Amino acid sequence: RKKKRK
Amino acid sequence: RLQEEKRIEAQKRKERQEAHLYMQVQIVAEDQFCGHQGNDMYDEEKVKYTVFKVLKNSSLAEFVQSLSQTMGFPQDQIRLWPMQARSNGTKRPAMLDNEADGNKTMIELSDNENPWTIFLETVDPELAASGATLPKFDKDHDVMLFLKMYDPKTRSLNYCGHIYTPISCKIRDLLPVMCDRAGFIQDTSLILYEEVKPNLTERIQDYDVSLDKALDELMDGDIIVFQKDDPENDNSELPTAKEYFRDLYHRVDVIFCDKTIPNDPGFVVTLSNRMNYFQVAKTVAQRLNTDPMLLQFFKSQGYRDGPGNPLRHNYEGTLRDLLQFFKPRQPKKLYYQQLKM
Repeated sequence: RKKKRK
Repeated sequence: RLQEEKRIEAQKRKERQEAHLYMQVQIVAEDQFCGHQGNDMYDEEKVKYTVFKVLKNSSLAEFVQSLSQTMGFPQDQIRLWPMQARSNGTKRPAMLDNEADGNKTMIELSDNENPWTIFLETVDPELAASGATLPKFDKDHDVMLFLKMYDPKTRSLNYCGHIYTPISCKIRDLLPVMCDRAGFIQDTSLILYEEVKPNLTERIQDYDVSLDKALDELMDGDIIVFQKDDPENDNSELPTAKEYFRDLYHRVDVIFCDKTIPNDPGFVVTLSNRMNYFQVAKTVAQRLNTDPMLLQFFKSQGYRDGPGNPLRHNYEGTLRDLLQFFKPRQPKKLYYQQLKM
């Protein structure tokens, strides 16, 4: 699970 | 042969007119990352691009073709990581489908952004002969991390490249790469920090865990600063990577002019908004080979450009309290005079 936004 | 000058203005317009048809794709190559001492990968002002006037509704396969040609690489042995500004004031490389998001017009991959900066990943120039290809990348179980080494002794950052690694891999399996790329012996004990954004530099505590956990909000382009875990970092004024990134976020250049010297051009010193009188005096004193107790500083009148009240050497404030009356151009500035003996 590597994300998409911060 | 003067009628060849009816066409200088026939493109000083034909291009001024068509300009809306084109965008500016600003390629950056990894070499431009070496030496950079700040946050993120480069510095937009000191960075140097390879610029491409590309048709707004052009294709991406068309760009790679034009790109591969113009810079001299195989349209299949390179990678395009579009630079992408984030909500946290950080611009980092982001993925791009080099085949699926490749049915689209170039302008929309840019997200209506022009100019459009894109990190150009190329296979190493040596590995070329080796039959080296640029390794496959699974956009779901792999990540691209960038590596910076911090040297407390110079208090400078030494770029250490990037790496394709599966997410499942654990930080401990990355430390050998770090020791190596930094010119360090193997099994050198290291300290690790993710550079999340300015002033935020989270330390990576548990090595033996997978990256997906080891890094809060893991993403392609995240940045891990590392440093030797040696006791002689403690003789450094910024012993940890974190302390460097703080003193750099808090860093500010100040002009100093000798009050007595009329129209003194003065000089610049780089200081820290949370320094105090001793720190400032000691610094500016070094910069002139004289004792600090010999410098008389003046507060800022903030209106007149002349020195304000004399600054008693017991000033309980910080360098910021002294400089809060300034604005943009107004090149943050104080006045001094040398004292007798």
